Amino acid sequence: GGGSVTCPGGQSTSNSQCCVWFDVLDDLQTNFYQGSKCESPVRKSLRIAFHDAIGFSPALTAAGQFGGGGADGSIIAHSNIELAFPANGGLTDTVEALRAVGINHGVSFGDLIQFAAAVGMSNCPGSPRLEFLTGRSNSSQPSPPSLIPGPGNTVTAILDRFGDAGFSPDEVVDLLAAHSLASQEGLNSAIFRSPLDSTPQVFDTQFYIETLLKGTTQPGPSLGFAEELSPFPGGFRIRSDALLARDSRTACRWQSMTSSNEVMGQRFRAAMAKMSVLGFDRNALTDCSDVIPSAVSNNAAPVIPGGLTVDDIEVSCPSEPFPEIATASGPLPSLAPAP
Ligand code: HEM
Ligand SMILES: *[C@@H]1O[C@H](CO)[C@@H](O)[C@H](O)[C@H]1NC(C)=O
Ligand SMILES: *[C@@H]1O[C@H](CO)[C@@H](O)[C@H](O)[C@@H]1O
Ligand SMILES: *[C@H]1O[C@H](CO)[C@@H](O)[C@H](O)[C@@H]1O
Ligand SMILES: [Ca+2]
Ligand SMILES: [Ca+2]
Repeated sequence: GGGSVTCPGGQSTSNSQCCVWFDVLDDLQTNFYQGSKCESPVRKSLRIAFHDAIGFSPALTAAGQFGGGGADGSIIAHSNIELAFPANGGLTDTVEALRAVGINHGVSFGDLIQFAAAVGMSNCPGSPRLEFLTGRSNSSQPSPPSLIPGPGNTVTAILDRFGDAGFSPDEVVDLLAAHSLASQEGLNSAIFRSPLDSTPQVFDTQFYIETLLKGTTQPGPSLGFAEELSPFPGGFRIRSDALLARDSRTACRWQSMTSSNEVMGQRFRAAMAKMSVLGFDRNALTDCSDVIPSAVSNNAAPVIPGGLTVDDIEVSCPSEPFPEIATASGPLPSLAPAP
């Protein structure tokens, strides 16, 4: 009930509580995203959205311990503690930028983190319009350690961690679609911002396709932590991604994610919707999704690049034949570092 309202700025929204977010939106797009760009800040933001929310463990709670508050913005309010975690390196600068936006505009760290991620993705072509709820308390307790899955973890360990959090193997695969807009800076400092897929600025299925290709080249002088050979020069491949793409428990869902950008988009949206509210009752929050702008549509079709073919794909789903995917001519492409 209530009805649509008009904000002070003339914008139309579903609830009055959404109005303050239009100010944050202008701030982020203007400053943080340096003109609504899809570069490092967007990737850092998405990474932070995950690392804040994932600090939620029903298992710890069942053992009589604090299991973490989930998407409570603890990674910021307790950055001194959480940024010490193995998986939270290279986030400090982004955390400080977000801390200031939240403090000034007066929005909670929890809400802001999920907001920034949704807004950031709208700057990258092909991205779906993520759900955005507001109303998370700004208060939090530091996240317990060892709750973030690591690149060197076995699939069994990764599935267990996510399972505890509330995600099925299929959902973990869906969640990894975020690596379609990713690079690494801390695994191998020798090759700064080496992309995970051939399109670090396009939310597409390229990540799922290329991760299944045979690893043939080494991007840098030496291998970094949890690094595997990749298919293209300049490209990077995380061990956990390589394993998940080929493990019988996740192989078919991963393969199903290669030919359809639309299917990928909603799967990621649904999985993200659940992650963004870990540690909260979504019914206690307010839906402000209409604040999130739409992104440019991706008209490029999925493809096996560089002259490689299905024969270069290490098909891991025994029950389904690899989908029909276009191929290309020209040589093997050299991937430039993500912007
Ligand atoms: C299942 C396990 C997952 C593992 C082991 C994992 C691991 C990693 C690692 C080691 C990096 C490189 C960090 C660096 O050295 O700069 C990375 C990057 C990234 N990850 Fe994941 N990740 C996982 C899931 C996710 C999820 C669920 C999301 C968000 C919805 C996400 C979003 C990102 C983004 C956007 C980057 C790129 C950062 C950049 O370009 O700066 N990841 N991830
Ligand atoms: C949220 O908490 C931080 C300290 O953890 C504080 O600096 C900030 O002003 C708070 N934000 C709001 C909206 O009260
Ligand atoms: C991709 O394109 C190349 C060159 O046309 C073929 O060799 C391959 O079979 C696939 O069609
Ligand atoms: C091919 O060229 C790109 C830059 O255009 C590099 O990033 C890659 O490592 C390889 O030298
Ligand atoms: Ca948290
Ligand atoms: Ca991509």
